[PDB]
Amino acid sequence: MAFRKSNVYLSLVNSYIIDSPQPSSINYWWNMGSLLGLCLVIQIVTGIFMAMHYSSNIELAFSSVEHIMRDVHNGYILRYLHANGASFFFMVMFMHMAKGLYYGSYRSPRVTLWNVGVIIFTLTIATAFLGYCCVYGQMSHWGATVITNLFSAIPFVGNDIVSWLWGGFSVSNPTIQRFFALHYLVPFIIAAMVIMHLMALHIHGSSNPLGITGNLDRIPMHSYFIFKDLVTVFLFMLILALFVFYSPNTLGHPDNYIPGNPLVTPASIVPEWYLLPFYAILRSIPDKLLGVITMFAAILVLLVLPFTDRSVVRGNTFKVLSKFFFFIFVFNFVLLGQIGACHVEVPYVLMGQIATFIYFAYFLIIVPVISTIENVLFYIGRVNK
Amino acid sequence: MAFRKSNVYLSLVNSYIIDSPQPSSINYWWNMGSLLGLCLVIQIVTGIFMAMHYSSNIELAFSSVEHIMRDVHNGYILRYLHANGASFFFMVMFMHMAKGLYYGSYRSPRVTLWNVGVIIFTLTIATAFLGYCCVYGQMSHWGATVITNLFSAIPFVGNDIVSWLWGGFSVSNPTIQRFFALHYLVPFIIAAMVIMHLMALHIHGSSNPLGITGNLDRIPMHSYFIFKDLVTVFLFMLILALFVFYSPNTLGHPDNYIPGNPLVTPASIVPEWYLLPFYAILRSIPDKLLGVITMFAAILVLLVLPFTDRSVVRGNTFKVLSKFFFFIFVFNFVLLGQIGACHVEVPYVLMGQIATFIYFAYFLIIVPVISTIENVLFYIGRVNK
Amino acid sequence: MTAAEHGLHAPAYAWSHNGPFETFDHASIRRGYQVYREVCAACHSLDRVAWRTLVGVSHTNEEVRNMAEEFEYDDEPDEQGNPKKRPGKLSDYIPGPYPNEQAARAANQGALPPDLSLIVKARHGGCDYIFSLLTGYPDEPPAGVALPPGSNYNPYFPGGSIAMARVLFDDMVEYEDGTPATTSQMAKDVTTFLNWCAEPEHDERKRLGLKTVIILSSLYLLSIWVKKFKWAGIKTRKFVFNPPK
Amino acid sequence: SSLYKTFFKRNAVFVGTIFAGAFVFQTVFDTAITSWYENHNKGKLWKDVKARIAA
Amino acid sequence: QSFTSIARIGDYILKSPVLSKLCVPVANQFINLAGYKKLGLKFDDLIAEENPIMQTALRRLPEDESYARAYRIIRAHQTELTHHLLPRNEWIKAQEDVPYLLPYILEAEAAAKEKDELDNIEVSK
Amino acid sequence: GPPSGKTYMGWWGHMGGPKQKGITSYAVSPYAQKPLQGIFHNAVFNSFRRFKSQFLYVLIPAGIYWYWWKNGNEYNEFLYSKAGREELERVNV
Amino acid sequence: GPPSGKTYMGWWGHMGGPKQKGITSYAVSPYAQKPLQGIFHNAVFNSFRRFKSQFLYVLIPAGIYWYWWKNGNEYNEFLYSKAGREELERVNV
Ligand code: HEM
Ligand code: HEM
Ligand code: HEM
Ligand code: HEM
Ligand code: HEM
Ligand SMILES: COc1c(O)c(C)c(C/C=C(\C)CC/C=C(\C)CC/C=C(/C)CC/C=C(\C)CC/C=C(\C)CCC=C(C)C)c(O)c1OC
Ligand SMILES: COc1c(O)c(C)c(C/C=C(\C)CC/C=C(\C)CC/C=C(/C)CC/C=C(\C)CC/C=C(\C)CCC=C(C)C)c(O)c1OC
Ligand SMILES: C/C=C(C)/C=C/C=C/C(OC)[C@@H](C)[C@H](OC)[C@@H](C)CCc1oc2c(O)c(OC)cc(OC)c2c(=O)c1C
Ligand SMILES: C/C=C(C)/C=C/C=C/C(OC)[C@@H](C)[C@H](OC)[C@@H](C)CCc1oc2c(O)c(OC)cc(OC)c2c(=O)c1C
Repeated sequence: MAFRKSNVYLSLVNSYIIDSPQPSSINYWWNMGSLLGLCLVIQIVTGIFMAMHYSSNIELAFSSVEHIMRDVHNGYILRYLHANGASFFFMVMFMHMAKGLYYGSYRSPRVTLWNVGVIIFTLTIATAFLGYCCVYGQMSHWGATVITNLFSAIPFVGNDIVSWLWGGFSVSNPTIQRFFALHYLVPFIIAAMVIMHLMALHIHGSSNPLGITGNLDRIPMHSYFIFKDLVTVFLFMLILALFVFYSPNTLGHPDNYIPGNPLVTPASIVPEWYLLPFYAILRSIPDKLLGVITMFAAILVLLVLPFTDRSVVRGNTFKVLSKFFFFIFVFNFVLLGQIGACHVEVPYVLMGQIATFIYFAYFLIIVPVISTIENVLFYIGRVNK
Repeated sequence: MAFRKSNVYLSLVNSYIIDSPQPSSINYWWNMGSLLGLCLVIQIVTGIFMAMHYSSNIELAFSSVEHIMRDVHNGYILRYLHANGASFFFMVMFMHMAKGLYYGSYRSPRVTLWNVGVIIFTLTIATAFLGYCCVYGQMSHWGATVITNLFSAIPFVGNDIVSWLWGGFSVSNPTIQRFFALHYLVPFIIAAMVIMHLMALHIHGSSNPLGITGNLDRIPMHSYFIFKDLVTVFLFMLILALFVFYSPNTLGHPDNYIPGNPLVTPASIVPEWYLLPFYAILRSIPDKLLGVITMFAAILVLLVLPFTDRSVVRGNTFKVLSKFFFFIFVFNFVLLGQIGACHVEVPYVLMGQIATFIYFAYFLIIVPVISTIENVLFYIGRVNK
Repeated sequence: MTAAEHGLHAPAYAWSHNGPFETFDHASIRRGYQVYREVCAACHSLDRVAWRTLVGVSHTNEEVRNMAEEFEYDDEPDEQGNPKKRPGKLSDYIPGPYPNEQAARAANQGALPPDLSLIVKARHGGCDYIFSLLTGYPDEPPAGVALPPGSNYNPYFPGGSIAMARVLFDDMVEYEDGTPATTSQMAKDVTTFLNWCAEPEHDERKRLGLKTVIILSSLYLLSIWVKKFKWAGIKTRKFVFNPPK
Repeated sequence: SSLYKTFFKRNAVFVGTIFAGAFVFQTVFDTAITSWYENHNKGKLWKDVKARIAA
Repeated sequence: QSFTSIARIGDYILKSPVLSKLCVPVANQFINLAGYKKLGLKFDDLIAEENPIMQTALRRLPEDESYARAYRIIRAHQTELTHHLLPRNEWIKAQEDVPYLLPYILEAEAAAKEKDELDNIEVSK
Repeated sequence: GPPSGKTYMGWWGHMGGPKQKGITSYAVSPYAQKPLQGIFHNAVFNSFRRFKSQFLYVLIPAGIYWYWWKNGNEYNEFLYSKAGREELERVNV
Repeated sequence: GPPSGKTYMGWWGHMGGPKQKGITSYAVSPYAQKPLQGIFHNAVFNSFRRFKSQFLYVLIPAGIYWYWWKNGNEYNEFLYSKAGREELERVNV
């Protein structure tokens, strides 16, 4: 047989990237996964080269990043690629997830694929938080403070967890040095989880926009989707380039150009944009414990969709009510984020509490009810007895 | 079928660790590989927990390690495990390699297995050097200086490589910060190479002490070799424990408890013990370029053994001349190391040059000649015409 | 939130460095340094800017050397171990007015004048904000506003009450290049200078972006064409069904 | 097009020619862009400011 | 949701002429908006097949319907990838949009439900 | 080798689809086809179709949420102006 | 599935060995066997065998190298003592 098949290492490459049978009809929404692998590579490469110049001591961390910006040849390019790339990593992840939601990709037999995806998402959120703390600007210090304090809500042994996470009385040198060490580690665990993600993908193959079997018409990955991937790889790079060179600070927060100050929390504190919907959800609950429980539950409830989707067909392409409510969900999610960016003030507090309800009601109530109704509508529209 | 077989993740575990058919007769020399995986885990776990307390700035590095020794709860245990574990990692690697040499494990169809092994060995040597520099004691500074200077021997563009590796005029802050970043990275590349090593192992299975086929009598990995591995895992831990708690500095160098000084090279400078045979080989050549070429060649010549072993049977078990010369090789290697630990003085310089010759002559001359003779001896001792 | 608590939205001035193809105006940077030296430096440090970065940007190698040598920095101790000082060199960072935080608060009614190295990036509004703040002190506060003793009013500062008084007045500086040193001119200049302090890579960054965006644009348009070609057999493929007997 | 069939003659362009063309491109393109850029910003550059100072 | 259950609810609606006259027009309009007929599909072609009931059912389909489903599915993928719909004269008409796989599915669900019932029968003395 | 769980996808030659008979496909080399100056004239009144079907599913939820956002914002603005400080005292705590 | 290179090991049921016929094996449960106080009396004069065959292959190369080491060392010691400083001047450069 061909060497690409017979060799032990190359056959892996062949079965995943060259001869892998793809459904002929997958559209550009199926390009997001390769863009996520690319993102993971950009973050790791730029982070390692920056690590070469970075000091994690709480006295030196902010200045060591200014040193990367000012003194390291092309240092500002590395830092701006890393920071803007993290944002682009989330944009593309949301689209990858939204794609999965729309086309019923979470369904059997791809439940394991979906569950591993949810783990990667949690890990990616934790990784970006650890990195954000390493700058040690004002947003870094108070981000580290607020988020480590999430665990203080744990019954009896919560404040013990927090002081253990801090390595002392407050967010200090121990804290920032261990958060750098952890920020370096977790990207490699994400890489191992991506391999597990691709393993589960390989045994059943991709789904497609029709939601039905792809077995009757496959075309090889190589050529067709290699070069189709290339189209969105360049478009992705173009847009990332426009930010990195022309607008490098538009997606960040001006307060993180101020060194962290343990005695002063700025009035202008706002979470990173990709954390805003979740922040809003927590802020909507006027109780400490229940605030952090509900926020975590907003991530875990993604695990419930294979069971509450009662439909008998995969995906929303031929489903009028499901399409409509899907876009209610998406724009509700954007609202949650716009609420997160706002002050805790009259109209906003209520809107956030209602949007929070809509968020959970989608998975637990709307999808099971609507998919049942659509099941029955499909039936009585064709059966004549 | 059983779940351990049908599940996508568990079946990997099953085929490598549970149902994997082992030749019934492999002896305790085949326990070294699991001990190497264990070593890799000990180094990574203890390194990450120490990284949490370590500062890579050249002003702070030595004191930050003293801080781990003095102030971090159980910090001296982590540091002594890491340092002594690195040594134990080499002891076991040499035994794993020597096992391969003796039993013809490098032979067809396991050539790829052997070649990947040689890469891991190079990577492991580079990783330990990077770690040794991070202490920034006297041996750290001059080790970094001498070894980065290896590349200055490269025609025309050599001093350019060195100043690029240094990040300046000499071994300085840029150098130690990038060597820490690199020391953190390469263990994970070694982990990926170990997986590639186990992949090549899996398609042909282990060899055995008789050097013949194992296909007629296999027993499962699980139970038999899981619990047989456990025997040497505990013996390994016992001995490592005796060093870590009772004799933690016996395998290191007292000069590395002195902060690095760019103006003074101690008269007592000696390489780490596991680098001594290679050091001796370099020192035996009174030329700069040829010294570093010959030393690198002493590692690459391992790649030549599948071709210069002319024998028609795998392994040395039934080979009187090959057994004898194998032990000449081993004890010659120990001598090379004892020469490395000595002064560049009269008897020693010549002994080192002769031992160097014996080292290369083994692969290039002795093995091809002797294995040919043994081939013929086996024949004329039984054929009667 | 109330408009006073938010602060007045700073308007958009036509900065000559706004726009993808635009470098800083380096004459404005040169002038802005003078305004910093003669007005701002009395209260504001500039800790992250080293003398050498001025060379080839706003001043000559010679000019910067003279400027640095006007300041004393700690040197290495002599042969006997007693401390000693030293004129400044190009490797040194621009020194600040105060020795520590406590001395800076003492000289400013208890308030701390921030370092200005990053101030343009560390505020919403950027250049527009800094400029507007400096030129936006009214002679009297709006009616009803009771200002704390030692505070000043400025509508662009959040809450209106700022601990820095107006410091720019017409012709308090004699511009070395002849330019009329009006307050809005001086504001325009320091602000341009402070944008450079915060973003020294500005001119070069945009030049690299121009190349990067042209190459990537082309690669994008090219890959579309190559994809369509490689897919043409599949896209125009035709099926026929003849049901089997 | 017959401009292609004169140089490469119905065959694809080979890596060696591609690599060689890339080295040429890099230098030509950089000079073209720096020229346009410095010209577009005439007056504002340090080059231009130094022409009006002497001491 | 099982097809036995969809059939239960659907048939109840279809018989009672209160609901039957109220819902079926809604359902008819839902089916036209769905759009699958413009790709040349019948609804039963759309049922997710990666489970034992649907594999049993498809196995039991007569040859000629099987080859026809195969063509309709392949033709749907090709049209989808060209971002077109079929010529209108090629669309599936409502008379053709029959539940051809439904009887095989319902039969397999009943067989499966009985096995589950019999594997778990209690006994009383 | 080591065994294997049954899946719903195989590989070339045994993909796991149903037996195909009667379908005949035709295609033509990309090399023999018109260089890409075709689309347009034949295909631009064609597409811009698939979003006539879709735009309502996107636009109506978008509209609902944009209206709801604009309203709540303008209300907050009123509340914190002079005119609304009386209503602010009422709706606050 | 994805194809596969032919190797020299298969798996349980198709290991790739030759066809076996005529060989009959017997074994007895570990549970039914004497608790481990057996070895000794029956097996300690037994082992310590496999190193009667081997010790010469190890010992003779070891001997050669230990002798060679001891000799060179004692010579270096002589060279740097008073008695040997004359020989040192001779053999050095
Ligand atoms: C010289 C023209 C000059 C500049 C430029 C300047 C700017 C400036 C900014 C941008 C701030 C930060 C305001 C903010 O938080 O948004 C700031 C703050 C203070 N300054 Fe200043 N400053 C200039 C000059 C002077 C001079 C000469 C003095 C000392 C007499 C002075 C003082 C202060 C103080 C005090 C503050 C703190 C404001 C507060 O916290 O309320 N500045 N300045
Ligand atoms: C999935 C991968 C990663 C993500 C999502 C990520 C994300 C981030 C984020 C959000 C920041 C702060 C950006 C800012 O400056 O505002 C950051 C900082 C940093 N990261 Fe990462 N990171 C990743 C991997 C890595 C890796 C493997 C390293 C290697 C050491 C690394 C090293 C650093 C360093 C040195 C900083 C501080 C410099 C800076 O602020 O940009 N990162 N990271
Ligand atoms: C670093 C993160 C990730 C990487 C590199 C990655 C990569 C991939 C790749 C290459 C594909 C195939 C192509 C595609 O459909 O886009 C895929 C499919 C899929 N992924 Fe991910 N993924 C990531 C995160 C996630 C997350 C966060 C989820 C969901 C919570 C997820 C859910 C899925 C699903 C369900 C599919 C199958 C889609 C289908 O075929 O219909 N992935 N992923
Ligand atoms: C194959 C794996 C590794 C090997 C062989 C290795 C070896 C070494 C060696 C020889 C030293 C100097 C020991 C001494 O103090 O004398 C060292 C130091 C160090 N290593 Fe590693 N290392 C490995 C992995 C890691 C990893 C993944 C980390 C994670 C950051 C790490 C972090 C450190 C740190 C923080 C030091 C300085 C503390 C110390 O001196 O013990 N190492 N390593
Ligand atoms: C971190 C390093 C390594 C790991 C974790 C590792 C692990 C393993 C494992 C688990 C085995 C099977 C059990 C055994 O035979 O001991 C194996 C076999 C083998 N390894 Fe390694 N290995 C490492 C480095 C190397 C090196 C440095 C070489 C040679 C330069 C090498 C050569 C071989 C060969 C030839 C075999 C087959 C032996 C036979 O079956 O006769 N390995 N290794
Ligand atoms: C069936 O479905 C599929 C499908 O299977 C595939 C594969 C693709 C195509 C997409 C991909 C193959 C994505 C693949 C990518 C990954 C799995 C990446 C994993 C992540 C990593 C971070 C890689 C590891 C990297 C490193 C350790 C970095 C290396 C570091 C270096 C060189 C440091 C250098 C610096 C110095 C100083 C020495 C599809 O598109 C698809 O559907 C259409
Ligand atoms: C046919 O031959 C075989 C054979 O195949 C096998 C498998 C074995 C048995 C041996 C093995 C299975 C060895 C296996 C081990 C490995 C491949 C290990 C790879 C290396 C690693 C470093 C693992 C990855 C680890 C990490 C990333 C570390 C995790 C870090 C953590 C938890 C940090 C925690 C800390 C904080 C603060 C959160 C044999 O013995 C054998 O012959 C007899
Ligand atoms: C060693 C690792 C540790 C201890 C922690 C990892 C795990 C934690 C998380 O998920 C993995 C966590 C990031 C969480 O996930 C629920 C995110 C949605 C966080 C959302 C979040 O962000 C904020 C933020 O960014 C801020 O910045 C200025 C400030 C903030 O208050 C004002 C917040 C905040 O109030 C919340 C809820
Ligand atoms: C970014 C990574 C970089 C630049 C470098 C990695 C690659 C280099 C190596 O192999 C991978 C290298 C370690 C080499 O391998 C041939 C070893 C056998 C080194 C042997 C070695 O050690 C010494 C040592 O330890 C010392 O300490 C005090 C001092 C030394 O002089 C006195 C030496 C020395 O003279 C030699 C040859």
